[PDB]
Amino acid sequence: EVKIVVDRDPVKTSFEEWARPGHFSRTLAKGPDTTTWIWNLHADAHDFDSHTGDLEEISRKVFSAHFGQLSIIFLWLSGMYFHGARFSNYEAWLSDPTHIGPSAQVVWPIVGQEILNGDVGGGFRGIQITSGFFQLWRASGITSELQLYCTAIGALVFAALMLFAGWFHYHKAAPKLAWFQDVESMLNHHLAGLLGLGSLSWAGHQIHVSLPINQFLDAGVDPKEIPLPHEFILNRDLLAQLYPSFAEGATPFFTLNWSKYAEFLTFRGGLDPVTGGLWLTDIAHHHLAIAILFLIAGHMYRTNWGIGHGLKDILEAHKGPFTGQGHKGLYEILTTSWHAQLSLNLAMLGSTTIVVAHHMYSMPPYPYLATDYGTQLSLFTHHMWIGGFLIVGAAAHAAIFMVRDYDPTTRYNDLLDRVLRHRDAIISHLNWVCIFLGFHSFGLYIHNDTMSALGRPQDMFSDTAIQLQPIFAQWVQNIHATAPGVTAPGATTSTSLTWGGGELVAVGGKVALLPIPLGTADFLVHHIHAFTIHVTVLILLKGVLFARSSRLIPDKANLGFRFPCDGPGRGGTCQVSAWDHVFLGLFWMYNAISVVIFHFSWKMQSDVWGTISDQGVVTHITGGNFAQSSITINGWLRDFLWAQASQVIQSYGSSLSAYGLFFLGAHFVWAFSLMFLFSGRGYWQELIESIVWAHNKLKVAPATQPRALSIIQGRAVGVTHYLLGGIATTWAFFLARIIAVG
Amino acid sequence: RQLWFASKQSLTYLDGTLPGDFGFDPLGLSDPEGTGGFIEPRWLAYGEIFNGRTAMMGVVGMIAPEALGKVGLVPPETAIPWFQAGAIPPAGTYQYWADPYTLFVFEMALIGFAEHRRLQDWYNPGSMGKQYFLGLEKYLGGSGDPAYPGGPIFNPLGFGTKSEKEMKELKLKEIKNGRLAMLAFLGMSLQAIFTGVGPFQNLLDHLSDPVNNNILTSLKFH
Amino acid sequence: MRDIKTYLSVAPVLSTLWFGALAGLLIEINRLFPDALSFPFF
Amino acid sequence: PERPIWFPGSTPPPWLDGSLPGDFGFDPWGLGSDPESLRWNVQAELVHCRWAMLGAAGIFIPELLTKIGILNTPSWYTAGEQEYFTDTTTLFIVELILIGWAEGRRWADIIKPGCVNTDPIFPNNKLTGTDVGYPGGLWFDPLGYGTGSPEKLKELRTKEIKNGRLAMLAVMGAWFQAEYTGTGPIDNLFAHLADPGHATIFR
Ligand code: CLA
Ligand SMILES: CC(/C=C/C=C(C)/C=C/[C@@]12O[C@]1(C)C[C@@H](O)CC2(C)C)=C\C=C\C=C(C)\C=C\C=C(C)\C=C\[C@@]12O[C@]1(C)C[C@@H](O)CC2(C)C
Ligand SMILES: CC1=C[C@H](O)CC(C)(C)[C@H]1/C=C/C(C)=C/C=C/C(C)=C/C=C/C=C(C)/C=C/C=C(C)/C=C/C1=C(C)C[C@H](O)CC1(C)C
Ligand SMILES: CC1=C(C/C=C(\C)CCC[C@H](C)CCC[C@H](C)CCCC(C)C)C(=O)c2ccccc2C1=O
Ligand code: SF4
Repeated sequence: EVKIVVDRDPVKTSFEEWARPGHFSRTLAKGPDTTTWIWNLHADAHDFDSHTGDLEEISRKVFSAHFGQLSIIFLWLSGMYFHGARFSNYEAWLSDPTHIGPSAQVVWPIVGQEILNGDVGGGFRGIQITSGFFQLWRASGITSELQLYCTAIGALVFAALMLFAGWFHYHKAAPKLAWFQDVESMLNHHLAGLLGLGSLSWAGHQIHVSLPINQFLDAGVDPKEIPLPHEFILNRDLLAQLYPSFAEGATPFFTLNWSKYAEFLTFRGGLDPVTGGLWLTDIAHHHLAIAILFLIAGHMYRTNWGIGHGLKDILEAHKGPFTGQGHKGLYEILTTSWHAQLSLNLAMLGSTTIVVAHHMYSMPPYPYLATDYGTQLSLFTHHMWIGGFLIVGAAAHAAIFMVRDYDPTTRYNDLLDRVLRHRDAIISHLNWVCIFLGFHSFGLYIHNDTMSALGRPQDMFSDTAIQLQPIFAQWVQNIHATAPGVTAPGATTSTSLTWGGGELVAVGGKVALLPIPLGTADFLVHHIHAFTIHVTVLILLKGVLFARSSRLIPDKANLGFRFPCDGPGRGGTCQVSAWDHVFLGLFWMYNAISVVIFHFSWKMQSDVWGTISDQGVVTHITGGNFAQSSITINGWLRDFLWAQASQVIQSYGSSLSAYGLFFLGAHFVWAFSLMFLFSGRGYWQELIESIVWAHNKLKVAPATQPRALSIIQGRAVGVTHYLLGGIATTWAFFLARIIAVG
Repeated sequence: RQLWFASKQSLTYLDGTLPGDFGFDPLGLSDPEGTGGFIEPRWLAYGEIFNGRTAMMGVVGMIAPEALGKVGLVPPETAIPWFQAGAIPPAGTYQYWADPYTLFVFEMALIGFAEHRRLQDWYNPGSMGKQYFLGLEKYLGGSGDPAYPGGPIFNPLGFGTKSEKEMKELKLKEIKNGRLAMLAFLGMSLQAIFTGVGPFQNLLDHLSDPVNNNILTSLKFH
Repeated sequence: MRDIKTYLSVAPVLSTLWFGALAGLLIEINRLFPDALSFPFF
Repeated sequence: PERPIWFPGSTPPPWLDGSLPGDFGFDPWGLGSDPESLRWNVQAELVHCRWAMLGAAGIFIPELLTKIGILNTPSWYTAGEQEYFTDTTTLFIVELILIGWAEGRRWADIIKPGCVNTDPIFPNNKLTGTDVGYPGGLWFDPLGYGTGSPEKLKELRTKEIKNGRLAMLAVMGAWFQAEYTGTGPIDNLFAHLADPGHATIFR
């Protein structure tokens, strides 16, 4: 059945191994042969799979390790709440959120660096933040420095709880294997307990605290006089003075007269004109609706009583003619291998983060988030990068599974077999498309640029010339605009304001949203994204399929997951290891994402954001030039890189100086990485030797013999810096630009 | 051996030798296959009897002071429903010889001596009658059963004088009473949230008017 | 006790302790003799 | 072995065996797990036992006697700020030298027992103590009182540590009380005597 059998004191808490570096691995433990040793110490620190050969210990280590990862997050949260309480103009920000920048960092004045303390207003100074906590603390009705302090302590305590918990469950009472593999109950609790009861509890706090309090601040009152949140929960008559449905108590909920709670549980849609965010009634309803759906879904898989499904039997009924044995056997290979689960989870959590970034800019959920141009740009950019990386990780661990855990004599699967057998078709067809999109997406930009350069602006691809109208997006925009009429009679308005119809929402002389048009200039760039996404898929997919064998090397599996090459024979076999396919994917992931966050930044400044006249005419930040200048490659140079880098470049001598330095500093690191990617090891090894000789002359030759980095480390350092230089350069480019213009 | 809502798992280990047994256990807890901490069938039994005993004096104090305020010679000042005695300030309080939070720490220290020593005898039988404790060591060794230490300080006259059946009969009475009190205290609470007029009053509300039946009403007030 | 001291003697732990002390020292000197473009004692 | 333990019924650590005066088997973290650190730490606890004993005498006795009207001593808390016959700095400097002399020689005895006990000037002034940390001699035992049988010194030394531990808590008592209460230690005693159940940390 399903029970809790654990062990007692597997590994004794002691400090011995803390003074025996490289104890975990048998190879590393003998000592530092050369400096190659101190690099292999960290490269194999967390690879629990290579230390031991059984699933039980690997499990207990990953289970306890997560507790550490969970603990750090709490400590990270604790600082953010603490800092917002002791070093912020939050309470001032609650008075005029429209035109006082959120600041929650203050620097010590040592070497003149107090120039960084910007005049964010509100009688305060400091680094203007952009993570947008302030809109999060207002949407939860905090309205006090004291309440930000107590949660900071509460957040800190849990960190000690988690960190303690990690210790307890690896040294004192560690679970057994049978505990881990019972994945029906695993899903059963997470769906009902974590996901389900998480929302319902939160839908609680919104009903009794965030809603009635924020309804005071939105109504307009000084924060200091809002009765404390435990007054409503005690004095039930106060909730009556706003929400008369709270007189009858919770009995309508029990008599199915649910249309009595219509005051604070609605289906409005749209955005709030006062605060530019969603209607907290909808949000209040939303988590409640989600709560029920998850909770019921929790009760599906059989755990201990008669009722419930069997995850094994579900996978063993779907087998088709084209597919053969179908999903039989996938239960094992998804249960006796952590690298399978980590690869599968990474892709979904990777994808979801992206969808988060597409929704949070079009349905602004927190109050006074819409007119916070510094926040919108950062939050959209941040989760794109997070979403991009995690997807690449799903390729690496899927590739690792093919090399280490896959075995067609015991863990045999049929679908994963058929997929292997026709892999030549899969890559070649994906190869042709990546070429097709390559010619018809970039080429149109090149042809546009050539014709424009020759004085033929009537042969370019644009709205004023040969036209390419996205109709399919223009059609679906139409449908969502008229959905409130027929196909969703409950809704008062559309689910957003970017649908091809409606009206803008103005908050304090700053546009929240308005219908986003889709002309030709948008059609091209959407087919750029379809191109770089496909190419990135090609590299990672090729790595996963060919991680065990190919027509070049027939025994690549025997060489492991990350090996440099197989020598210069057969024409040259540099970079055939699956690790080097993900190594290549990173650049395209860095390429796909970068154009997306360029596309978002220009489209919103040119077509959406911007001030609004008192009369009613709207003037966007860049004057609406995206629809004409974004179709020529030179256009992306003049009017985006050259014209929107002005603020970062001349940011010297004012609080935005720290961005001016990072802008340069990130170039230096980017250009630095090239030394590792372009060159090779055998040159650096020899130059090291001559340097080593001079130290022999003066007797200062070390005993950990100097060595050059290993082949796959020269690449690993090469890509890491390149990514760090590329991402940070955009970081300093964006924040300094948007903070100055809005 | 009367069984109530038994289960195949339950009757593999609930042998009935433990007093208060009725073979009721559908959540895998007392299962002896899985024993880390706090899931030992002894410890759970140890926590079962203690919680009951705390309930057996917790319940009576949860209805004594107001009901004794119904006729008794208690001056009405210290005759109050239990939740307004001072435990829950938002329900009310009363000014005792102290001011609160000094009563707490005093209480937590006095409890600390009895509690921790009460814990050690579970870890190390007979240990608490070895180191010097101002005399009294002759008793604090216990009889070897942590839940039933015995001794002239704990079992002064001595019942269960000599009869295991009686003791088994007695301990059966001790748990079923314990279960009765735990549920009862859970009654005095959930009544308070909904009724909000005090425990013993809420029995009169159903006495003078059985048609009250606050279930159907479900009005909430402090 | 011996094992704790040995661990505290491994290279990375000394580095942060050593450099941290060095950072504190330089910051203090710049707090007391700021701008310091020349060495005007002799 | 069967000596009283801080936590009765617990198993004391092996390196604590009751030999040393004041060994109630208390070392949860094992700071004295290895013999050498124990040896040094024994000294550390010993001297800390003597300083606070004077400090407890230094704080409580004058504040007591000034609370009643017999004298004029101010608060120990602001005792440093007071201006005496010269600047504080030089007196501290003078304190640096002279203490460094004893804290120098004491240091030599610690690292090398028995190599410091003879007077550098008048060599017939040799000190009599044999145990590290117990100098003996006519300067520090004007009548002996340390040269006795065991089970008496062990009693006496335990009467020296057990008081010292009582001091170190008390002076840190006078420390934190002066910070979050506004008055001297004796007031914190009396205001706790008028309403013991009300006037505490919880104001
Ligand atoms: C600016 C630099 C650059 C360019 C142009 C390319 C171009 C290409 N790379 Mg690539 N790559 C680069 C940098 C670049 N890479 C870097 C730095 C890396 C390291 C990370 C990689 C890593 C990499 C990998 C790993 C892969 C590619 C792939 C591809 C090809 C897919 C795109 C395609 O088919 O479009 C078609 C070609 C173009 C759009 C180029 C412009 C052509 C224009 C439209 C017209 C050209 C003139 C015309 C022919 C007239 C001829 C004139 C006559 C006189 C001759 C393409 C050839 C993928 C591939 O080949 O598989 C599909 C692939 O798997 N590259
Ligand atoms: C409390 C203290 C040290 C306490 C140490 C503790 C608890 C450690 C406990 C543990 O390690 C063990 C035991 C075992 C581990 O396994 C467990 C833990 C728990 C980790 C030192 C105080 C030590 C206190 C001292 C030394 C006090 C000295 C007083 C002095 C010097 C005099 C000061 C004055 O001169 C001024 C300043 C001003 C004048 O006006 C007034 C006077 C008073 C005259
Ligand atoms: C068995 C099983 C098995 C399966 O498998 C599953 C399931 C079924 C789930 C399970 C079940 C379980 C259960 C039911 C349990 C319960 C318990 C309880 C209730 C306890 C209480 C318990 C309770 C208790 C102790 C209580 C106590 C109390 C007290 C002291 C009181 C006190 C007081 C008073 C007087 C007055 C003042 O002024 C206040 C106060 C202070 C407040
Ligand atoms: C530059 C370069 C090197 C040389 C880089 C080396 C040898 C490592 C860089 C030196 C590091 C920083 C060691 C210095 C840190 C030591 C621990 C000493 C610390 C002392 C400091 C506190 C001063 C390679 O080894 C290499 C290998 C493969 C492909 C490309 C390259 C490559 O491009
Ligand atoms: S160049 Fe390097 S990677 Fe390529 S074959 Fe030679 S050794 Fe291998």
